[PDB]
Amino acid sequence: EEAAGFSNTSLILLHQLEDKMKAHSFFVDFLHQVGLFSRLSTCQTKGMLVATRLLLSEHAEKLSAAIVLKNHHAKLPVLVNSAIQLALDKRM
Amino acid sequence: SEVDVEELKLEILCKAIKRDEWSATDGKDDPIEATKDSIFVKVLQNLLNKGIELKGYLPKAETLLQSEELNSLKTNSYFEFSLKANYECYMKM
Repeated sequence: EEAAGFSNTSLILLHQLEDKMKAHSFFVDFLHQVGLFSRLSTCQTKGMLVATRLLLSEHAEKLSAAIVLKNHHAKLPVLVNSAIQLALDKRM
Repeated sequence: SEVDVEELKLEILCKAIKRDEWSATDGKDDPIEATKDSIFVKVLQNLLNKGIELKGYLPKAETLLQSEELNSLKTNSYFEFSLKANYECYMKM
């Protein structure tokens, strides 16, 4: 499907991540139809308390809209600030 | 089928990458494929509104058979990073 192993080094990265907000959208629909109207383990994560696991679908959606927004804005200062961040978390 | 159509189809798309020159700038991929890029932008004449089956009409080009020729030229290590990368946004195109 739109899941397919698209290369991470592809120049057109943004369109590849739009495909993944659509993939995560047909994923929420293929939960909504196939029952699964239960299950909620959010509890406590990183100082955040959250009522229901279904807030984590909404939270992974909001932070997949955040990604496309800073993929839409790509300029040398932000891409430098990114390369520093990524190299602090681990090696590339 | 006698004079080899799909052999030449490869010979050309491979010298279409040799002229491109796959390089690297400061440890990052350099997409030289600017001509390979442009040729795949030139195959489509917007035949979606011409009523032609443009959707699914780039399986002219080969893939695994291509890196066979890239090995002969000794250039596989340079270009195989963006050959596949561009072949992902050519399955979306």
